[PDB]
Amino acid sequence: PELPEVETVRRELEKRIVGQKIISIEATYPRMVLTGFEQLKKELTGKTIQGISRRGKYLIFEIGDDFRLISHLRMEGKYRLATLDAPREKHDHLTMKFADGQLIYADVRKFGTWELISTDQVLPYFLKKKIGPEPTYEDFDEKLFREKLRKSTKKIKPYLLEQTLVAGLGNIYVDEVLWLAKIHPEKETNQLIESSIHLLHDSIIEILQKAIKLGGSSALGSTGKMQNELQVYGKTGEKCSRCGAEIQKIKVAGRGTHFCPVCQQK
DNA sequence: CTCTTTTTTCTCG
DNA sequence: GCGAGAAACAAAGA
Ligand SMILES: O=c1[nH]c(S)nc2[nH]cnc12
Repeated sequence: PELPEVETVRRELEKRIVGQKIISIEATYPRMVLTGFEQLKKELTGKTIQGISRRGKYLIFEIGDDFRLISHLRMEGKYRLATLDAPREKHDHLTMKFADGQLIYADVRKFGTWELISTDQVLPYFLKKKIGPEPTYEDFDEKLFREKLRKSTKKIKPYLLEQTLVAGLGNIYVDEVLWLAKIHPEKETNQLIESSIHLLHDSIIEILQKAIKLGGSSALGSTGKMQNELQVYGKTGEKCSRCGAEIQKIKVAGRGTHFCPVCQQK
């Protein structure tokens, strides 16, 4: 999941589980609770979910006044709301049981994580990760963006994927953003001119906000419609609608990369 | 059979 | 520090 999918999930969870008391917490895979499963179980049980927030691709459960549960879904994490008599499925790892249902976390690849953090430790937590600003006109300052790009010789695609320039892009939407802004994914950032940087900046906010509005690209968060709007990602060999040009796939710093070479030259 | 594909952290050199 | 890319892991596919 990338930011739009994670934001979709956050909204669905906000509608359903906020206000509910955690009756118990059970795990078949406690290793994904990085801060310690017994501790999390002991602290959160009996507490009421007060809210759900998000920061980049991180979910933040506000549980009680003093605790935050930071969940990351990584590559394949999925939440679903189920009745209490629901059977366990093969890649279900964690369950948060309420009086009238349960929240189950599943993850085929077991990459996803849970971290129990104090409320006053949430900002330090994200500072330590050097998470960049949220992809909004209010938070995503073009000038800071411009300066970070000029001071770096990194390739633009892997630099955007680092979460430090701006939070929330993953492989899908970075490919889409660079196509939209007509920038080659291997372009060194200190080579970008001001006008490209401006378009890139606006593109990042436009693509992500549109994907959020369409419910993301597609068990919560599975009814998204952004996958019909994708111009390049996963469309290797198809047309760019540029006079017969086709989408190429390459590897960039180990990641599959879809782009239109005709439109995205260095 | 083998190897490659599909977020963040970590290791290498 | 760098930057690339394998590994945490599973499953599918070539
Ligand atoms: O069909 C098109 N062909 C080309 S070469 N460029 C375009 N820009 C928008 N549509 C087109």
